Amino acid sequence: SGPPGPPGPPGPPGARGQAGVMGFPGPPGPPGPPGKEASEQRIRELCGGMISEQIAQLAAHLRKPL
Amino acid sequence: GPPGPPGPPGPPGARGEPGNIGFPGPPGPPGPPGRAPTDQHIKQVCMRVIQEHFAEMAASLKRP
Amino acid sequence: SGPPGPPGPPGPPGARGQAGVMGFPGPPGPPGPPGRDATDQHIVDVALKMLQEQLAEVAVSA
Repeated sequence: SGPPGPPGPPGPPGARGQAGVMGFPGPPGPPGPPGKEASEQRIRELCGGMISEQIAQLAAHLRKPL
Repeated sequence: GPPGPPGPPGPPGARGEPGNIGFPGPPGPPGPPGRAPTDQHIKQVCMRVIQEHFAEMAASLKRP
Repeated sequence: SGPPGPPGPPGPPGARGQAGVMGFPGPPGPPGPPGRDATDQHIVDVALKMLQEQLAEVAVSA
């Protein structure tokens, strides 16, 4: 002579979902800048004497007498 | 006769959903600069130009 | 009285669990490609000019 007791209390909340996966890599960076050009003055300083010697040697050669 | 005791607690709920994907990463850094000419390279190009126009130099330097 | 009743039925299941945490931030992208090298043309430009100048200077002495 006993009635079954009431249903029990609500169970515990479920386990947390698994952590999300890492995001995709970002896009490639931009192209680097183009290479810097030597100044006219730098080129003139580096090549002035060379051009002069060559012209000198050639003028001399073309005036030779045999 | 007295009533029985309340039942046991219910089962643990359902495991939640997976979390979302993380943010995308930042853009990479810029590439390295192009190379500038070295002094020696500059000299080498000038000598090439001289040789490539030697003919024009001779025609200009020709005597009567 | 008499005998007590059996234990009642189980309770209902608890709520669903919270959703997982958001993932880690993605890594930086890779470096961009290198910039283009300075071409030789800007050197040729000046060499040709110098060559012209000095040929003229020479010719001037007539």
